[PDB]
Amino acid sequence: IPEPKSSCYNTHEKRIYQSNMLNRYLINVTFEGRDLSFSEDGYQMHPKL
Amino acid sequence: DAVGVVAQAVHELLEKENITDPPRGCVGNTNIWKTGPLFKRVLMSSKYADG
Amino acid sequence: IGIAVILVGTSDEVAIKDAHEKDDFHHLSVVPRVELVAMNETDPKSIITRICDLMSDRKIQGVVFADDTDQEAIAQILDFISAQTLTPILGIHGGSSMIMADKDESSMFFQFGPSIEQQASVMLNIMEEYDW
Amino acid sequence: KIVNIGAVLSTRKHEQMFREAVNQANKRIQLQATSVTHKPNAIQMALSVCEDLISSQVYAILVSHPPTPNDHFTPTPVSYTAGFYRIPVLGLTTRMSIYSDKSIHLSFLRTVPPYSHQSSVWF
Ligand SMILES: *[C@@H]1O[C@H](CO)[C@@H](O[C@H]2O[C@H](CO)[C@@H](O)[C@H](O)[C@H]2NC(C)=O)[C@H](O)[C@H]1NC(C)=O
Repeated sequence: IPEPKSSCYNTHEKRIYQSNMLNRYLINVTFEGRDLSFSEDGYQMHPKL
Repeated sequence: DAVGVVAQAVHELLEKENITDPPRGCVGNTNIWKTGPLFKRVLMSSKYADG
Repeated sequence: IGIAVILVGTSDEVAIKDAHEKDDFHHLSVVPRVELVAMNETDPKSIITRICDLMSDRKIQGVVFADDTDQEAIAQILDFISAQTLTPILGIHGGSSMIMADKDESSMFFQFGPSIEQQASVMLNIMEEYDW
Repeated sequence: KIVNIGAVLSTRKHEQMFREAVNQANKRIQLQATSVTHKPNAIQMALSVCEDLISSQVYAILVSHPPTPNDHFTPTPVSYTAGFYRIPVLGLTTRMSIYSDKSIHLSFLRTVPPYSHQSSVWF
């Protein structure tokens, strides 16, 4: 699991790490019974209106 | 060119000049300055022909 | 990991009472350590100041946030913020989320609300089921 | 009540260019001229634009680009800040089309037509 960035601005001089594929999975997560699969393009799926 | 635009904008700003300030300072004045969009319409409506 | 619920100048001490919940399951949940730092109705500069300071205060590996404001800009501000350290952000109580069309290339941010296509879809369903 | 304005470049002599500008301005109250800097890791760039221009009474800001060929989002970190409170600003160098929308940015006012429009010349 990754680690917190040392700085919001100064870590940039040393921000040398892997490429995070978070959304490749983070979009797709659901628990507590209610399903919350997300969308790639940046919003929800099955929104309650 | 751009400073000529802002020049043409300024002496037209006196026609309304109800801005009373562009809010400065960091904290506290969290409100959209009530003439931002209007002054922007003014500035983008600046007509000169020599730059 | 470090998670916080920042509060921008509201009468929502309901949040102060909120986070007392229970869904402990056999998942990773390695370090769920919530944080509740409210603020006054402040400016984006101080907003980001506290944002990445508190991010750097104890720990941060994922952020949530809500506020009470009109639909103006706070989401866009947070959106840029999301980029500069590769971190997820989930705006909620969408006075802080009137969704934006475009997104930066590699920003892990998301927000709630409907996609405009979905609004079209629902309004068409309404138009449908009453036969005009 | 004299208007104040800040720009970003290394030809800081453009400040004297702004003095000639107010000359030709009153010729065509007064207008003052201010200036700011640039730094990498544009996080603090927002901090700097705040601390250096929101300190005074801004009315419009100027930023060209860095000739460093990154040029992808180098103008953004200020298009947002004064976008809050909606203080208009002026664009100089970059020519991508993203910065044109009225819904994502209320700040850009573009001096150089962006690559999009050049389609019509083919038509
Ligand atoms: C998205 O996640 C779902 C599960 O949340 C994936 O679905 C499949 O695998 C699950 C593993 O337990 C099963 O429970 C699901 O039933 C199964 N889906 C179907 C239709 O049977 C799904 O593959 C994931 N997809 C992507 C693109 O990430």
